[PDB]
Amino acid sequence: ATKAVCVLKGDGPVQGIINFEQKESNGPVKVWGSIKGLTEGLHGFHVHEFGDNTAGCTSAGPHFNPLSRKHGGPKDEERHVGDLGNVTADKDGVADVSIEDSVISLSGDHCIIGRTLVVHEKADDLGKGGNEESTKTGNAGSRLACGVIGIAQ
Amino acid sequence: ATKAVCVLKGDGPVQGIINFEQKESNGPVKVWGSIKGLTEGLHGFHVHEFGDNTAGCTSAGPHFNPLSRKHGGPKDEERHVGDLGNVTADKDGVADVSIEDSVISLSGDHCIIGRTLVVHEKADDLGKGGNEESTKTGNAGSRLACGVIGIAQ
Ligand SMILES: *Sc1ccccc1C(=O)Nc1ccccc1
Ligand SMILES: *Sc1ccccc1C(=O)Nc1ccccc1
Ligand SMILES: [Zn+2]
Ligand SMILES: [Zn+2]
Ligand SMILES: [Zn+2]
Ligand SMILES: [Zn+2]
Repeated sequence: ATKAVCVLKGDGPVQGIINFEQKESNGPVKVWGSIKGLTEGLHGFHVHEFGDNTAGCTSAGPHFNPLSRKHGGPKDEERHVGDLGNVTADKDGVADVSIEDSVISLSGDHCIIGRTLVVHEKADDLGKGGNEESTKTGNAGSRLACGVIGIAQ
Repeated sequence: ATKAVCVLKGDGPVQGIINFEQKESNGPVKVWGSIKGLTEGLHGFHVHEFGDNTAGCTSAGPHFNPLSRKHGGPKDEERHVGDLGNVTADKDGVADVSIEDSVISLSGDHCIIGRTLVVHEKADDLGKGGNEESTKTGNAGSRLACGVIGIAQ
């Protein structure tokens, strides 16, 4: 199995820890952890292309999209590799993350190691927002916290 | 060419930006950037195995050593892949980093993307300290700052 991890930090209250595990080469990736300091509701959750946090989350670039598709939700055929949908924060501002995804990987060209995980201010509309931006970014607003996805033991 | 980047953060503030560039997979990696907030002199400079900064630099694990060798300096045949020697801070506490290394890579099993770059409190003795620890860690003392090495544009 391969494992990865990411510490989410930003300029404000949002912080988190996210773990990734992939038992088989080309098998699904389990994503789990916790994010706090969020407003209650849905928050866009994306792998962005660059693991460049030199200017914070703004240096991370666009959604990780090695297969040149439009933006969608994780259960859509038409999605970016980095489109992990939304995490859900409760009224305490805590998101307990538990995702299984078949498109991201921890090896090869769908590999997300060395890229940036970002949690957003607003909900990702999953390409169903009714404007042009919806099928590019999902209209998820500001980047509240991010980190580089690293190899874990 | 492949490019990578790392933001080093640690108390001081010890803060740095380190860039990596490799023109072909068979080529050396150019490592350049700046680290500030250091004491004047030599500071050990290592790629540690895990890109895990969940508990700060301590979670990064040992020196990246995929070939099961002893610790050395960068110009030694007997070294860890992660053994980048020392950076040098001036009397303003600034290390201007300029290294070319032939052993680290931005691809393959010597790949350092997704691992942790660490700058240390003391000088790396490069395996020439005269105790057992010298040929494992180089006696470079505490981890001052670190970050996960990410893919850059
Ligand atoms: S997982 C990963 C993360 C960042 C850069 C490269 C990789 C990677 O595993 N790439 C591979 C491509 C082709 C064959 C093996 C590995
Ligand atoms: S470059 C990289 C970054 C993060 C995880 C894995 C890799 C990688 O490509 N590793 C390889 C090991 C052995 C053979 C090919 C690739
Ligand atoms: Zn995003
Ligand atoms: Zn997207
Ligand atoms: Zn070290
Ligand atoms: Zn070493």
